[PDB]
Amino acid sequence: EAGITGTWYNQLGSTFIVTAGADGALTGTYESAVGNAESRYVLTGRYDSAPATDGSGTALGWTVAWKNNYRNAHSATTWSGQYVGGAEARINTQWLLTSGTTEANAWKSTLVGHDTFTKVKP
Amino acid sequence: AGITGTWYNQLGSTFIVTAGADGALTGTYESAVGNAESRYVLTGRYDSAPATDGSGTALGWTVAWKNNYRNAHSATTWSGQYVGGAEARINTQWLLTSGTTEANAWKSTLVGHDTFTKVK
Amino acid sequence: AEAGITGTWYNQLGSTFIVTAGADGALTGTYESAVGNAESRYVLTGRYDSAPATDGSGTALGWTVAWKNNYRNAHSATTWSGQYVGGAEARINTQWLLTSGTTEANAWKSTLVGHDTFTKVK
Amino acid sequence: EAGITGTWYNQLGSTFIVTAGADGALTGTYESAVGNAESRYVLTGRYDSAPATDGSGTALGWTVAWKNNYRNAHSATTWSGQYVGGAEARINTQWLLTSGTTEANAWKSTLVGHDTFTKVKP
Ligand SMILES: O=C(O)CCCC[C@H]1[C@H]2NC(=O)N[C@H]2C[S@@]1=O
Ligand SMILES: O=C(O)CCCC[C@H]1[C@H]2NC(=O)N[C@H]2C[S@@]1=O
Ligand SMILES: O=C(O)CCCC[C@@H]1SC[C@@H]2NC(=O)N[C@@H]21
Ligand SMILES: O=C(O)CCCC[C@@H]1SC[C@@H]2NC(=O)N[C@@H]21
Repeated sequence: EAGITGTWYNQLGSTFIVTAGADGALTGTYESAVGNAESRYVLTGRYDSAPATDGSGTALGWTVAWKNNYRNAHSATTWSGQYVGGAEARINTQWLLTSGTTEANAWKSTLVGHDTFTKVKP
Repeated sequence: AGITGTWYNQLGSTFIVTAGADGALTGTYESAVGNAESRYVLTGRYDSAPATDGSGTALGWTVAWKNNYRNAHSATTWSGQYVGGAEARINTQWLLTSGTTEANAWKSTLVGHDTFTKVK
Repeated sequence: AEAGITGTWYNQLGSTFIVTAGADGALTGTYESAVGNAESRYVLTGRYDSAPATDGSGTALGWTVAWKNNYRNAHSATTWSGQYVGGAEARINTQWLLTSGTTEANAWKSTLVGHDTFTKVK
Repeated sequence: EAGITGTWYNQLGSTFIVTAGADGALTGTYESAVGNAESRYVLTGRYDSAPATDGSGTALGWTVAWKNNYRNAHSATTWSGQYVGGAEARINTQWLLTSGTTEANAWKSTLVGHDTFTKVKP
């Protein structure tokens, strides 16, 4: 909720800096430790601003297009996942990284993986 | 943009989007299926300087399935590419994550693929 | 059993899937890809629901190819997970995961994801 | 032939018992700790029987159809991933669980997740 805003780090050492707005907006920057990336990229996404009463995770997702002032990878990643708060707060995601490709190469356009974000660098 | 406009997928969902000069996607999504009614806000990003060698334009966007009427406690992200020209298409794969208790997290996420066209 | 599975199938990429469905759930056959790091036929094995529902629902199944044969070794494996539907427009509708062997540093980009639809003609 | 051969457990406590044959076969049983499943199910799959020698993992995949003598969930899972040997040996996977569905429900036929296996008995 409010618990989402701030800096998060994944298992690769990437840095996810986000603000969760009152009704569901996510805005911030992403800096990847790997791949065809340097410095920060804009991200935007959405989260459930009124998660379930049973303490289920807070669903959210966000997108990075891998273009910034320094570099353009011609690709975009979406992370889809859920935030869980508490002493071991986490954002558990799966992601789809699509590169722009010709139609013939479209079958190999999309990588899939999973990132776990924590409040401390692993 | 190119990307800007009203799109429909194979399910009959409606994707109304505007592509900004800064790489932003903004608009609304209305799903023909699932735990959804009416329009939901979406935001996303696209490559605003794509390759000129015939490649598609990479993009993605998110919907959290809460609006003024309903809350599914879930979010879909679509990742894909825009292919322009006479019969422009957006081809995607998506991940739908539901918020879940710890016991149910293994089954939190559905995966699929949606193809969008501007044909009503 | 689901006798409708056994035979030759073709996907939208021009690949050929030749399979035998055993009475109690075995899939065995060969796969020839029209794309990627692949030449000639590769062994496949998998499983299917040999007593599917009779309400018109599909028959769940999946199979694996490791991309090594007598000609070539791509150091990768693909699994297709999907469902068979019979009738006049019989199809096997799948999603797949193609994992390459990688070093630990490159494991984040080990897996491609996509979808293939197999039909009895094309 | 085999590092891969053995009894493995994932983060859910599920048990994967596998034999890796000299030419690329995987056979064994799977018991899920979760879902519409009880006791053991047959699996088959394939792995790269001549992996790279540069420190890369060994690609593999396998399928379970969730029908056995006790229960039938009309579903199948495939795991695609790689085996990383040494200490601590691990098989890192992503999986697709497809249920047989009507055409109207096919959009929600397939779950996706990731399982990591080790030889450590919970
Ligand atoms: O190589 C590219 O096309 C851009 C960089 C992609 C970095 C990926 C990698 N970094 C990260 O923090 N999680 C994974 C998923 S993100 O697509
Ligand atoms: O490049 C490789 O590593 C081996 C060949 C992969 C071919 C892929 C491609 N061919 C096909 O019929 N469907 C898709 C998914 S399979 O992983
Ligand atoms: O059921 C839910 O949790 C919310 C609605 C989900 C609808 C999904 S999003 C992916 C797919 N494409 C669509 O247009 N609708 C379904
Ligand atoms: O519920 C079903 O349809 C059958 C059981 C599915 C269990 C899944 S397979 C992927 C994940 N890993 C496991 O060890 N169990 C769950």
